[PDB]
Amino acid sequence: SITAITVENLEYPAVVTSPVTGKSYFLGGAGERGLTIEGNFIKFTAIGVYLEDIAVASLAAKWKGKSSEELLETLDFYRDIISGPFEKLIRGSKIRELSGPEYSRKVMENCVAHLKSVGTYGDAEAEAMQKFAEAFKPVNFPPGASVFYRQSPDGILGLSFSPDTSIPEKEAALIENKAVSSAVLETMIGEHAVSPDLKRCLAARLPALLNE
Ligand SMILES: O=C1C[C@@H](c2ccccc2)Oc2cc(O)ccc21
Repeated sequence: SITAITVENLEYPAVVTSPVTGKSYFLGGAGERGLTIEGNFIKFTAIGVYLEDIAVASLAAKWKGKSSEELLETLDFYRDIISGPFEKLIRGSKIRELSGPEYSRKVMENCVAHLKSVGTYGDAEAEAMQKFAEAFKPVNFPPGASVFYRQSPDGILGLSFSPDTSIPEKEAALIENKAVSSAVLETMIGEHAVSPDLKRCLAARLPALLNE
């Protein structure tokens, strides 16, 4: 009984299948990001986090039979989602037009702070983050355009860009670095991600699947 979610007229299908991997994923949650200007929340993007179908069996061991309220306050639960042995697919769709460098600047900031935070920001991670930046330089995201982060459990982060919300056929780049590969999702649902919309969605939707 997995449903879809619409955010500012941007829809996130309940389930999806990738042309690049051939696996299928279910919508784990959705929400929105932006900037708070003069006390006002200014929306710029919508975010959807998908989990590989096999994430259920994996998470079932430790989190089956827990209330949504209980999962939401448990950090270890989100750590399993972030680093669990399955792919996570994040799709960010624009509400307001941002150039590749405009959008990527803040993402990279949050990722670098996290990486330095946990002591995993050496030359390799720096180089990987530069490659990350390099991939965004040639693109522009008008309203509706999307960015796809494919977090492979094998320590690789795949980057895709779409004129709209349909999954691209090929990936634009592969960031091969373990620490960086999970940094992006970390800044969305990790312990130091202020916005709880995504975290709450995960707590509210997962319990159902874990029980069957
Ligand atoms: O989904 C977004 C929006 C993006 C953003 C939005 C508006 C202006 C600059 C950057 O910031 C982010 C930073 C992150 O670590 C993760 C996700 C996002």
